[PDB]
Amino acid sequence: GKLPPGPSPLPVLGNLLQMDKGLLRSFLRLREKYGDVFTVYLGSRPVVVLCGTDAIREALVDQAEAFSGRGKIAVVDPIFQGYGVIFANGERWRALRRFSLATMRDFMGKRSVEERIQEEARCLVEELRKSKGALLDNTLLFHSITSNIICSIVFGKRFDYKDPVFLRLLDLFFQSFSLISSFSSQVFELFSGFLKYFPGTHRQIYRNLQEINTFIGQSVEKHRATLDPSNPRDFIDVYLLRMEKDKSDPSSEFHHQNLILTVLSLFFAGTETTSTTLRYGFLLMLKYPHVTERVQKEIEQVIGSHRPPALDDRAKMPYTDAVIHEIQRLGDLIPFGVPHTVTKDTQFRGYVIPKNTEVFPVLSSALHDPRYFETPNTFNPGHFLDANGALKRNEGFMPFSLGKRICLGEGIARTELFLFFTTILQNFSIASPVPPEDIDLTPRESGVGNVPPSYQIRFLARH
Ligand code: HEM
Ligand SMILES: OC[C@H]1O[C@H](O[C@H]2[C@H](O)[C@@H](O)[C@H](OCCCCCC3CCCCC3)O[C@@H]2CO)[C@H](O)[C@@H](O)[C@@H]1O
Ligand SMILES: CCOC(=O)C1=C(COCCN)NC(C)=C(C(=O)OC)[C@H]1c1ccccc1Cl
Ligand SMILES: CCOC(=O)C1=C(COCCN)NC(C)=C(C(=O)OC)[C@H]1c1ccccc1Cl
Repeated sequence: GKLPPGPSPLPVLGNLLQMDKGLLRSFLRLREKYGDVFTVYLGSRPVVVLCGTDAIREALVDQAEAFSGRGKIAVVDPIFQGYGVIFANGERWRALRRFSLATMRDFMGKRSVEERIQEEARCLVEELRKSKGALLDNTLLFHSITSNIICSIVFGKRFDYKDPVFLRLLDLFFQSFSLISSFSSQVFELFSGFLKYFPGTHRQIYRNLQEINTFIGQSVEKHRATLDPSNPRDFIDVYLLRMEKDKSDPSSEFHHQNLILTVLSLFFAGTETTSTTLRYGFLLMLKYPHVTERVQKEIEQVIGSHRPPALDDRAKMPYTDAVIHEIQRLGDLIPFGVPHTVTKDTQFRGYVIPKNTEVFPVLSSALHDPRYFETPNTFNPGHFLDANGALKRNEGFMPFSLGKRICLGEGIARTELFLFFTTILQNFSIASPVPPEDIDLTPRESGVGNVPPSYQIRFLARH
């Protein structure tokens, strides 16, 4: 009728009995029948699925405001309750977002995000030197360094990598991601009005997250008791000042609740995905030693062996830059996008999408678009190099998404990827027990997060 066309749904279950192995391949078969915009019933509610670069741009870019709503994730909603950037809607979201930009684009205290990442990179190198070339799983370290960048921005400090209190909270935090992406939580996302009365992963997510909130909560009180309003140290200080100022407005959103959850929001948006992109990139660098060998020769040409890599070096390193883009593209770590909603009844391609309908923008269908990518299932830095060896970007490259919800941390993310990759490869070459030809790139869990398989790697200190 009005909604976009899609397969006919059963009553309670919607189109689930007809869905899968992987949702991505179902969406992909459904696109083959119904085209680039279609309706699927994942449970009783309808979801509009945007496939292809085009549909996604028309929605999120041309009718941006309409498509700037955030879809609820019920597994973590009883913790978040729509606080924090990545979870907020309407005026709360606008204000939280403008404030974060007005804030994190101002690094109150004196040291920049870039300098902090360079410092984390130095600490990483020294720590990896201690391994002496022994086989390791880099999961823990890569979680630790990206957490550390958020800790630095929000709490004004980093943690040592063997800090066992930090590691205990870190284990809890990232276990909450393994759990949110489990079947038991998928089923929960569909039947939460019922299963919330039973035992399950949701009770474990809740407890793990509330335990982290407790420590965030204690850090806020410590910041307040130690505050110098003339020299804010970090995000929390700046936010505490803004609470006072707006103290006389009860339409103001700048309260204690919003602060704990926004902080936990930033860890949640800012760590796992970046960490996993790093872990994926090093899997590709083992798989293709010639690429890693060329990135090293670019590092030596432009940077040298001595001084630390800096962000201005990127513009002079189009090859390494193209390798990073291509790790993000092939890596495809958020394949279905993060769910949106429409904020009003919305006309779109002759269809009507009623307010608050959920919408999935399937970024994967853009990252693999054969219009923009000659060989989409194969690792190829060439995708982002022109005939003169300079970097090119095209409209298929939308790993951070688009429009009003575009990744708030994009520039930080790319700085992390750039400085972590080059400062590591400047100092270490790499070797694994599995030869390149036997290395498998196929995601071990292809859900909302597309996880690379576990592997072991050596970091061999250079010259
Ligand atoms: C490789 C790393 C990252 C990738 C690929 C990534 C990608 C994304 C994507 C796809 C979204 C969804 C946008 C949408 O709703 O359409 C997102 C949202 C977001 N990202 Fe990132 N992100 C990354 C790292 C970060 C970092 C380092 C931060 C900084 C803390 C960050 C902060 C956020 C925030 C706050 C949102 C929610 C924005 C909103 O709803 O307004 N992300 N990110
Ligand atoms: O007696 C004082 C104790 O406190 C010290 O450190 C604090 C630090 O000062 C304090 O900054 C820290 O709080 C961190 C709170 C939030 C943790 C956030 C994230 C960490 C990892 C990824 C997501 C969660 O917790 C530690 C303990 O609560 C140390 O933890 C202990 O060595 C010591 O015993
Ligand atoms: C078969 C289940 O897929 C869904 O319908 C989802 C949905 C379904 O909710 C539909 C709400 N109208 N929501 C979420 C949150 C998803 C997710 O795993 O985040 C935890 C996705 C999702 C869940 C499991 C596996 C893949 C995806 Cl994309
Ligand atoms: C909507 C809040 O969820 C997030 O913020 C998440 C994010 C937020 O950070 C993403 C990058 N900005 N990252 C990851 C990894 C998620 C995940 O489930 O991994 C298991 C997701 C997530 C991504 C897509 C769909 C559902 C979820 Cl729970």
